[PDB]
Amino acid sequence: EAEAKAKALEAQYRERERAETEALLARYRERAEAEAKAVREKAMARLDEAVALVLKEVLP
Amino acid sequence: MIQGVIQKIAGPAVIAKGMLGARMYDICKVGEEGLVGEIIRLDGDTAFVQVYEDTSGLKVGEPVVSTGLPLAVELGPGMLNGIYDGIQRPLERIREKTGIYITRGVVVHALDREKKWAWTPMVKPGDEVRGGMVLGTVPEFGFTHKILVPPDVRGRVKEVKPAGEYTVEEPVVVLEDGTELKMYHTWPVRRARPVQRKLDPNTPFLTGMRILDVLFPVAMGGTAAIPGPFGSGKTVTQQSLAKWSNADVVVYVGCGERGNEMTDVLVEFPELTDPKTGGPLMHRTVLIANTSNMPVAAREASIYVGVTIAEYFRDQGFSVALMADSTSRWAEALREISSRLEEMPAEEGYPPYLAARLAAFYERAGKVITLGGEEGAVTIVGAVSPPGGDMSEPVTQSTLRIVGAFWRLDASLAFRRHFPAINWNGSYSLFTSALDPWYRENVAEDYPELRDAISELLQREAGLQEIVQLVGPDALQDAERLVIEVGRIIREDFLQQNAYHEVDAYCSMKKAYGIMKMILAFYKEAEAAIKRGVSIDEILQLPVLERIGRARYVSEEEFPAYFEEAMKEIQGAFKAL
Amino acid sequence: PVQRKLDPNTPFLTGMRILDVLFPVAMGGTAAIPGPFGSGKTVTQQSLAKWSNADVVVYVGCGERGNEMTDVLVEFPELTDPKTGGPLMHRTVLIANTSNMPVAAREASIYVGVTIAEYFRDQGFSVALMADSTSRWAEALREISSRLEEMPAEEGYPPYLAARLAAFYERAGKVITLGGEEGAVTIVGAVSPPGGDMSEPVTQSTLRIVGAFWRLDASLAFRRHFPAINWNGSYSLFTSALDPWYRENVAEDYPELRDAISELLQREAGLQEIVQLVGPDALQDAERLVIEVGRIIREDFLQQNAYHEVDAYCSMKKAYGIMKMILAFYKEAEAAIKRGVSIDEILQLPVLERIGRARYVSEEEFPAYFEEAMKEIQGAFKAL
Amino acid sequence: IPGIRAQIRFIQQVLEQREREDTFRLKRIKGKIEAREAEEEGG
Amino acid sequence: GELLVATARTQARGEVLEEVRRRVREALEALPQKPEWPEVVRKLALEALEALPGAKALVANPEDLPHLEAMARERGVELQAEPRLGVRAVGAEGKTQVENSLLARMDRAWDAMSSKVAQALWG
Amino acid sequence: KKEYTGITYISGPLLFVENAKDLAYGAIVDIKDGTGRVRGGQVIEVSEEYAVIQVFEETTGLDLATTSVSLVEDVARLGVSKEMLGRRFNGIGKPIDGLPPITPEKRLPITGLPLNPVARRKPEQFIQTGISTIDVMNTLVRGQKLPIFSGSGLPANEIAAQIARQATVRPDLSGEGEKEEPFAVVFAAMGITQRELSYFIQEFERTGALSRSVLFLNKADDPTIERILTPRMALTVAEYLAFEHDYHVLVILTDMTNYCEALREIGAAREEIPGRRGYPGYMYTDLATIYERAGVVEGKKGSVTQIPILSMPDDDRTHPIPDLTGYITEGQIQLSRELHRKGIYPPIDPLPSLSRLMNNGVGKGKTREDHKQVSDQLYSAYANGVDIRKLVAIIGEDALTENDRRYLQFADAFERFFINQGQQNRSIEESLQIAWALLSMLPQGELKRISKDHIGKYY
Amino acid sequence: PVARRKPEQFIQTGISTIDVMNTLVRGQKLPIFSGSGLPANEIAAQIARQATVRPDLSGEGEKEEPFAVVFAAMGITQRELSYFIQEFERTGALSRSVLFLNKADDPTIERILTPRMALTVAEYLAFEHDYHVLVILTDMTNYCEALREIGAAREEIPGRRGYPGYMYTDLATIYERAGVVEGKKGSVTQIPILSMPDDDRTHPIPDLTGYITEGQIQLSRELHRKGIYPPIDPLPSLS
Ligand SMILES: Nc1ncnc2c1ncn2[C@@H]1O[C@H](COP(=O)(O)OP(=O)(O)O)[C@@H](O)[C@H]1O
Ligand SMILES: Nc1ncnc2c1ncn2[C@@H]1O[C@H](COP(=O)(O)OP(=O)(O)O)[C@@H](O)[C@H]1O
Repeated sequence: EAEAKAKALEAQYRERERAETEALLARYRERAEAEAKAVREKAMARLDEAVALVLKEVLP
Repeated sequence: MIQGVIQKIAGPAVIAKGMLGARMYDICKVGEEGLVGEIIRLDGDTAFVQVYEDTSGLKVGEPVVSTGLPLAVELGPGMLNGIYDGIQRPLERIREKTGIYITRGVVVHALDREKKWAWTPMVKPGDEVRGGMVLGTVPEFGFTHKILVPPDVRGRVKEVKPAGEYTVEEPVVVLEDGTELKMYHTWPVRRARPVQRKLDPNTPFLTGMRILDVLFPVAMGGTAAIPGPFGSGKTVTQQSLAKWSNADVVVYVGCGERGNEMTDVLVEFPELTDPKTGGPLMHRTVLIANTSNMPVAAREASIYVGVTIAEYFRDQGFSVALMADSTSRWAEALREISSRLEEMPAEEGYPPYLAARLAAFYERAGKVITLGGEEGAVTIVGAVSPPGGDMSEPVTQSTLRIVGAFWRLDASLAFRRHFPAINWNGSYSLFTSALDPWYRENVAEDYPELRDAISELLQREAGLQEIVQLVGPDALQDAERLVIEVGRIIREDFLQQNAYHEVDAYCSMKKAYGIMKMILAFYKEAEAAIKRGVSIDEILQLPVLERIGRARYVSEEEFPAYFEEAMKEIQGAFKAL
Repeated sequence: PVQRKLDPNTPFLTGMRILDVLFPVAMGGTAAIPGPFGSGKTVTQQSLAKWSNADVVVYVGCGERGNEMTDVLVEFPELTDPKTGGPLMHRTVLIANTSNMPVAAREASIYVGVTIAEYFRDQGFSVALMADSTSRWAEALREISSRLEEMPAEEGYPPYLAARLAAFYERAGKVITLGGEEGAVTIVGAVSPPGGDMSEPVTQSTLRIVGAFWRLDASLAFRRHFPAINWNGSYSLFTSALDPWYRENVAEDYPELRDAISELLQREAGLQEIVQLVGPDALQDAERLVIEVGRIIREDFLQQNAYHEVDAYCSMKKAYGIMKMILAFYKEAEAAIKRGVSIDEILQLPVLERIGRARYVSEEEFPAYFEEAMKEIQGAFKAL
Repeated sequence: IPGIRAQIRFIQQVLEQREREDTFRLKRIKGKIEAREAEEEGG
Repeated sequence: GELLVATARTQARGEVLEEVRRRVREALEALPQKPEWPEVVRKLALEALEALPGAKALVANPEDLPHLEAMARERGVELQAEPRLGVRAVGAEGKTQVENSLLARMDRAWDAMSSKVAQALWG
Repeated sequence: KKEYTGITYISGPLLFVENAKDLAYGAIVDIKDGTGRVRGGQVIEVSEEYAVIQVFEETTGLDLATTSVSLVEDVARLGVSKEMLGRRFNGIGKPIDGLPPITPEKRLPITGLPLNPVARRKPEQFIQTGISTIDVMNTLVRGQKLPIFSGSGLPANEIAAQIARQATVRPDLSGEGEKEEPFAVVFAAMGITQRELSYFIQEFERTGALSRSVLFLNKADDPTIERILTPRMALTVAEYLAFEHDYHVLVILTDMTNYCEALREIGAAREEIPGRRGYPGYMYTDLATIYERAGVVEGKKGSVTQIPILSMPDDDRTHPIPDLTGYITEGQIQLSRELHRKGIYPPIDPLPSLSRLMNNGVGKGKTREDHKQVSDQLYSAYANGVDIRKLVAIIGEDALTENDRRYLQFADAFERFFINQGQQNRSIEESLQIAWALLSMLPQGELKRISKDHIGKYY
Repeated sequence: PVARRKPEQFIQTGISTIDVMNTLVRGQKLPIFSGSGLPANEIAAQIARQATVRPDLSGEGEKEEPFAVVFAAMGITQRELSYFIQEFERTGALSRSVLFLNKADDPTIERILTPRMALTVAEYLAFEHDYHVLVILTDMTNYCEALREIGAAREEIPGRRGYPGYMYTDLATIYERAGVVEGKKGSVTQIPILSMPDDDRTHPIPDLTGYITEGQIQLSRELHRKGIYPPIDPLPSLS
């Protein structure tokens, strides 16, 4: 039954671990998802001028 | 096409002029049997040709005809039970037409063009595809021959014939971009047919013969080459393995061979039946063999042949076994050819154009999942002619650097003959690590335990040989010589196998796990015996020793007959003496 | 140039116990080591570059590992002259050189510091030059050749070998000048033979040019030892000129004892062989006598360690003393064993380790150490 | 004795054969020099 | 999680730069109709002439062809065949086709000083 | 730009096109060809009217028309960022990961500049590898370049991974902070395999070590040519992070055996003599320049901490290549032949085992104030052992003094334990400890290297 | 080699040992490894006439494989040539036999023709005229020997030291024929006789010769010493 104690130790160790990691990516990823949109939206602004600028340079 | 004519000859090399705007490497017909060269050099206008046939008797100014394409070999039906061999041309017809000889330049169709086949549409028209779909079946023999869209070929489907029997010369599926899919295609043979992902050895690829496997397992790309002095086992271990496999498809190339070496050989595969089945082994094996009486370079060509067939099928999800004899060919080939074309050496006629291609064979080799989403794993089996009959050679050494395992063989044993006469002392496998679940899954775990425990014996026996010769096997005391005359048996039905005694011929992991275990007992019994003061002399008398010698006469059905059998008899009498 | 030819007769000195001692070498001479890889070549050099007798230190390494000399740049100011304690940078310019520098720069290198050496030799001020590897010259030169596509002789070597070698050394010497003052030119060229090839063009050609071969084995040294040379793969050819100089300077009997020392050191080979034939299975007397003796003599008593202060810095007189211990031990040993003593009893004589600890005894202390140490000999023998 | 004999030989032979390669190279080199000297003196 | 965050960001940044590419390309391609295209031509045309000592050739689109009748008269004294936004031209014998497309400016620049625009974006 | 006409010689991946006389030395070109495939060339050598191109690819399908030549640079450089941190790279200097390329934030030559030797801060900088092997014998500063002579079944990569996990600082024998010492995961490739592939990959997933990671990547499927080019590429990224982001860069030069092979080809193809056993000698140089990238950096906590890695042919260190490799490099590692067979993890011999750093800038304080003479004892001590391993093996069964037994005895002990490591720490004292234990049965009074004190100190 | 019938009928030699060690039927190569002080010459002669094929033993009447030989003496000595004369006259060996000859003295090239020439004779007559033919040149030492001084004139590297590599090529031509064939009662058995370089199974000189082909006989001069007749390789020995 000391072998039993050790078995029991595994349970929680495997279970909680699973659960936390299983959550972890999701959450992080979704913050990534959020941030990603918001940098596009920054970009929008500084779209037009970049092209304008770029267009002038190449011409001669 | 690209055109012009001949200019000079220097034996089988040729350069030619009148050539301009010319592609680099094609099918180069020349002269009066369209003589099959290659654009090597382009300087100026001036193409280094190199033929793949005898050239002789000719003169300057002969037609020189440059396709605009190099060999891209017909893939698709007729495949198994096949010969297309090195020239690419199936012997069948030829055999007759060229008397009984082989005779230069003699073209035929590269397939049985008008042989009808089991058109299975899997598809509908209007449909959108990609290179490497399957469109269709042709279950021929047991096997559901996938009718591959080839890479680079995508999109609209115009029609899709209904099922039936169709020669490959019929196109069955017209694309709605306008592609009449006849049932073979041309695949540039030095271009590697690509894959979706390379995959990862998991399970041994077995193919029989005990120790070799048990000790030296494999990947499903595999590779190891056999260094082996002339005479040695190698040459017919491939042929042993002709019987014994776990394969899907079975690919044999004879790599530029002489005929008497190869008479019985040729026929013998046709005398092997199938063990997945029971019909001919030819119903999954392919004669790709060609000659030593055609140039070297057509062997060089041959090499590419092998791999590419394999690839096709591997893309058809298959465990492909390829076992090419002798890199002494490949080597040799370019190992002259430069000289012809005079280019800068490297010693021992080594062109450092070299393990480029060697390498490449392996790169192409692997375990994989393919474009079709289809797994496969072409396993590869190198052999070598040692030049001194012994090693020196980078063409072995870096070759080692780039093969899975390595092997190593012994003359002396060959005197007695030994199937094999492997020298693990040299030899290794690393595949010993990638497969390990599948050990203890299929076997169970004490194969990964006992096996090391088998080596240990012979390992310390090595060390002991020393002492054996340094004094005698006599200054020795009980326990040493124990292990010494253990070793013998460990070898005896491990290095005597035989390919004509039928029981002898096949061995499984069942056949394994069993016999490993036996021996252990003896050890342990004697181990205690002699510590009960006993002399091992008495132990010699065990009739049981011959009894274990009957191992490769025990056959698998009889193997749990014989297993259990000897166990007790050991544990009794010597636990009592 | 010079005025005229003058003989050397004054030795080089820095007291390395073989190279100097058992291979007495001219000041005006020049001599050499080879080197297989990482074989302590350059490591030898800088002991010498402070315990020199010379007037002027002259650093070059000839297209070398930056890293291997990155250090020395920094070290030598805060190195210490014996005479003065000064930054050794006083008597050196530093022409250390490396190997993304032009190939051809690699040559220049030599050809500058040699000449500089002359400028001072002229001024009577006498060279200590050290090259890291002349091979780099080879290595460059024939790569010139190739690139200029000129057929170079056999072994893949164009032939400016003796040509560009022999000439340069001939500039060297203890040489009186038009200004009188007589510059010795003391230079020690290393070589990089990667092959152990006494048979690399450069090696052999250069053997029997300038003085004193010394050799590098590696896996010997891979132990404690440095400087592994074959002892009997080395030479000196200046053991008559300086023989006066020693005779006074150290002692009059200095070659007598020293030659008597080396005598054994190679004569021992007599026994060596049998070991390699049949061991010292004949564990017997005048065998295992000698055996231990010669051993010790080299084991520490030639084995300096640069990486210690006291192991490698030493005097003539220190060493001189030391040899005499051993000798001594031998002397009484001859009559010990004859008395009926086994070498066994000789073996655990504690005083031998006292005899050993010299590489930890500074030269001032050395006297008294020795003055004591002679005594215990006679005490630890005569009694028995 | 015979074991070590056979070593030397093995060595030798390779070393020796090296000579050729050299030559083999050199031959071509001569070829070059001579080609130069045919079409720089000629042309 | 962190690697995915980094990538996420990168994913967006690529999209952005890529749009900017599309626009420039599109923009440059809407130039030819404009009369500031006949004007823009001859810069590169002359420049190419500067590049080619010996001038022989010069190509212009059927639209473009008119713009250089000035430097069809000058240059290689030639105008034949069609390039696009850019100019090609051969000179110094033929032999040497040594050109300078405005689109050849593009393959240099777009990618080049891509760094500053992206900086402007992020930063 | 400048566009050219005509082949002039094609055969091997060696090129010529004329009308070119007008180029600067060393030039990245392309060769647009109407095949729809561009190919690429370096202008390795220039001539007065054509020049030598060094193709990167198959020659195949090439024709005299399609022929379009293309100045990319007339020099060679590349850009740099730390956005390339964590990023995957083919050998073509293209980040293959499906991530859109990073941006050059500076751009600089591939070959880069030489270095004042005076400017290079000394190495001296011991850190703990956790392997005693290192951590006594050869002695790991930071700066160092050392390599594992390896081959058949000799298992570099494996061993390297140990290091990948047991690379760890020591600010603590030296009383420092702890943000001080960041390394830099930087990885390079050559020829590589699939069986190796994931096996490698897994340690970035296992050790998170995608961490700050440049990883240049290069199998052999890929044409040969770029084998040697790429080293430099990566090697140049290094400096940037090394000085300016102050890393103790983990340099993973990653076999070098293939380098020379191809290179040589290119050589000799043109002409260059081997002069050296079928190898051009200036290989030395060719690999010199590589290594010449080195150093702890003054005024900046750059330390170019180098791992060169190699195969070497056969066992033989006498082989031409590992030869000079030897000359060059600071350290020097061999794996024991002896020990694969009987499987010790890791199989390491104590034979080329001194380096070039242990005393010099080092050996106490940084270490501890007894170690040196211990080590120094153990060297010849161990020698003394195995020496008789033969002699015995004729002469006695024993007939030794059994003091001389101890000697030989002590080898097998020392190794058997020592040369197996688990996934241990091992620290300098965990070393020493062991050391003394082997010294134990060795009596005092033979230990002439050592002084009396330390030994009994550490019983 | 897909258009023949493999062999099986049996070269009966009057020397036990042979038929002990080997298996010796009719479609094969058996290279007799020889040397100075080694008696090859006799053996093939001996067994010339002391060779039969006996198919009676195999269950076919002996009306059905007819005994003939070729063998044309090249590259060999004066004396040696002049020996075998009477031996032929003793059994009527020359009766069905051709020697194009050389005897080591006529242009190099001749030596290299007459092999395949000698061969090809049989190539016709064996199958076409259904003769079962024994073939065994002598002195293939000289083949390679001479052959190399040939290609000296063409100037390409020696394939290996002191050897051609373009050697291998020819070794096609020799051996890539033998034994019965579909519908044809010929057969060819073609057997080498050439020394090892001295003693030395380590030189491509025999080695490659090994690799390729079938059989292998040697004789043992370390049984000359006893004078065993026949003497052989006792443990290398393979068919
Ligand atoms: N495993 C074996 N050990 C020794 N000789 C063998 C063995 N099996 C077959 N042989 C003999 O060797 C001959 C050649 O086949 P093999 O050994 O594969 O090689 P090789 O082509 O190298 O001569 C066989 O015809 C037979 O006579
Ligand atoms: N003279 C010496 N005294 C002590 N240790 C030395 C000595 N020479 C060499 N060593 C040791 O042996 C190693 C090998 O020599 P190394 O310095 O690598 O070579 P080289 O001098 O040929 O460039 C040194 O790094 C050092 O550890």
